[PDB]
Amino acid sequence: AERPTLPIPDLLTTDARNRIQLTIGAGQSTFGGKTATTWGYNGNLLGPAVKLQRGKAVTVDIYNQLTEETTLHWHGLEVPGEVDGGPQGIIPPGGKRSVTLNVDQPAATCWFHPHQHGKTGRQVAMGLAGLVVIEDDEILKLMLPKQWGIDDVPVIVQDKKFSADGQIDYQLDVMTAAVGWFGDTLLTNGAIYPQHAAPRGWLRLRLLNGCNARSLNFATSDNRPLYVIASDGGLLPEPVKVSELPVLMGERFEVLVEVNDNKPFDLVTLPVSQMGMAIAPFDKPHPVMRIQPIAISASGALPDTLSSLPALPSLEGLTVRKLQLSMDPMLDMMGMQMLMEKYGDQAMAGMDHHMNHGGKFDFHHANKINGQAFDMNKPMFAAAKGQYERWVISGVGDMMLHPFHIHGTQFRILSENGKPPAAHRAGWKDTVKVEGNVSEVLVKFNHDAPKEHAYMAHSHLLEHQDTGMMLGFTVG
Ligand SMILES: [Cu+2]
Ligand SMILES: [Cu+2]
Ligand SMILES: [Cu+2]
Ligand SMILES: [O]
Ligand SMILES: [O]
Repeated sequence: AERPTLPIPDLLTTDARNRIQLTIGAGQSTFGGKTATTWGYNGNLLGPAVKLQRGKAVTVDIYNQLTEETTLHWHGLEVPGEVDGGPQGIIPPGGKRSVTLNVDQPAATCWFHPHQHGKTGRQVAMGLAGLVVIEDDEILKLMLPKQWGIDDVPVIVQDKKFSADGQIDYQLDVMTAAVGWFGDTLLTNGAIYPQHAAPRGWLRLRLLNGCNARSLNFATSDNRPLYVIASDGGLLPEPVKVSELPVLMGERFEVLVEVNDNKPFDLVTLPVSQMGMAIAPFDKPHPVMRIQPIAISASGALPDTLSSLPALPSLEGLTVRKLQLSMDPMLDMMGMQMLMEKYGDQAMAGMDHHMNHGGKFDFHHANKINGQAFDMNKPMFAAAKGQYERWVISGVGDMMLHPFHIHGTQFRILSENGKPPAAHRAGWKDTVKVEGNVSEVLVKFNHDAPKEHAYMAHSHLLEHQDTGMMLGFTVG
């Protein structure tokens, strides 16, 4: 059989009432010929791409048609806590919540997903994620590839695992609370190994790692380069040529890749050095999608300069906040031993060379920041508004991967896990790697967040977030 075409999320803009309608619901999808119950926004799986313009407000009406509570967070969008959709932003089953978003940041590819307390990993795994395309006046002047679904395409890459009956097999248990939920099946906008027909010239891919716990590393099957033009929070100052592109959970990058007649190639993900993630079929480069060249000229450009990136300021006198991540040693060892028992030595490939004792030992609050598992009732601190701060995030104490995300901001990385950031990671970011070492980021919050609707800061390894590796903080 030929490959299926890459599904393209609809690009949604406002109605005359200036509203966008999102319905959250359950439906059915098919994977490898077997039906599965899945959840989607405005459909059975995944979601549309909401298009937003800097300096314009839009109202979003969000209808929860699930039979359980959910929330909707705009990952990467800088909005007041009241509309951020963290775990306090409950939408009752059968209810509706509306938010007005006043977009106040540069062009970027952001995304949106649930943030239900303790259940974010399951609700993402069941299918909920969508995209956000922010435009501004500056980016349109660059004449980048811009035909949605033709030469400008979103690529949401996610793994799943399924039980023998075809259903999604999600469990938050000691092993996945330790290593994360991951699977053996890779989806690209919900489809298994699709093809995308692209015109000759430049193809723009808006890459999102939407996996719960798996890190990815994109490359091409014939080693043509990727030109990074944008990170989580928008354009880089100039393109950065790379041969491979590591992407942590929740991160976005936009790249341009050349398309030449008669020479199809795959986008692939290369094996990563993360516990559990190099079990077959991920022990080898894994195709993500086939790019099928079409002998029609693509009009987009790769300009020499993309945007202005301001200088880091002086760090002297800035507030320094320390965030110590931690895992329970006993439960980390128990979860890792179950992984090893299940899959054997392959569960550590690529890495560097039973009774009930009560609630004190419960893995649901095993992961912590500054000695506390997430307490929705107690923001850990009150950050300054409109002031730069230096947040220092330490993973010393364990060797698991912690992609650390801070709501409410796009920051600058000063140190990523003990090294200055790579050039394509030196612009606007909302995620920073922490693994065995220490990161430092320069953040500023332009909007208020009160105790009742606090901003979150957390690991975006969802099973760790859900089992306590998150804090709340207020601004203003
Ligand atoms: Cu976020
Ligand atoms: Cu997020
Ligand atoms: Cu979040
Ligand atoms: O997020
Ligand atoms: O998140």
